[PDB]
Amino acid sequence: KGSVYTAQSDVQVPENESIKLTCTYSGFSSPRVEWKFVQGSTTALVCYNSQITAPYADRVTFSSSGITFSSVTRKDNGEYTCMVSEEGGQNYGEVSIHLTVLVPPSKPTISVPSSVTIGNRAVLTCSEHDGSPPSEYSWFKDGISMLTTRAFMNSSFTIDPKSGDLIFDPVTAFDSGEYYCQAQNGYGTAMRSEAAHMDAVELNVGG
Ligand SMILES: [Mg+2]
Repeated sequence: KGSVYTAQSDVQVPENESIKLTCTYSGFSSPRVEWKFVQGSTTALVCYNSQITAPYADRVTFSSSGITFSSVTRKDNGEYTCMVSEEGGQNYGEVSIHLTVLVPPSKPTISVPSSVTIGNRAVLTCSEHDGSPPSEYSWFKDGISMLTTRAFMNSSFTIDPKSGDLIFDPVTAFDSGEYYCQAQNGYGTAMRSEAAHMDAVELNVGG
């Protein structure tokens, strides 16, 4: 019959740069090429009847071998599906391409409670929302990297690299110290946050 394929189904490209989403096909004579963009629940047509649609006409150019973006932004992340059909609908084929627009992580912020009551729970947060793909996190206490393997077994802590949560349950006097974190996503350079000190006392905090 007729096949439809792509050179790269997982495309990564820095923000603001040009990129061509390729879609090759063979076995067609009078093909109708269409493209759709899926992000979450939103479904938009980029190309209809071999023609770039209105909302994309200002930066997307059509060609029989794929669509070229003169520039992409983080808002373009998602999957693009190239749909090729022989005029009449007898022969059909399609191929999906996931686009990831690269953006290095921004300086993350941290939430470290100045005072916590020993025996209770304490969650220190670390995050940034600009990185693409999403950043992973790591923590430090008084300059020591908490995981390299734990920096010390003397604490009942847990760290979730994906959310960035540093969890102390229960918190002990030993957990008192200066903490800061860093975010990285394999692109650009890792960024560190500001440091913050946490004091662990014996009685209830907050009066
Ligand atoms: Mg913002």
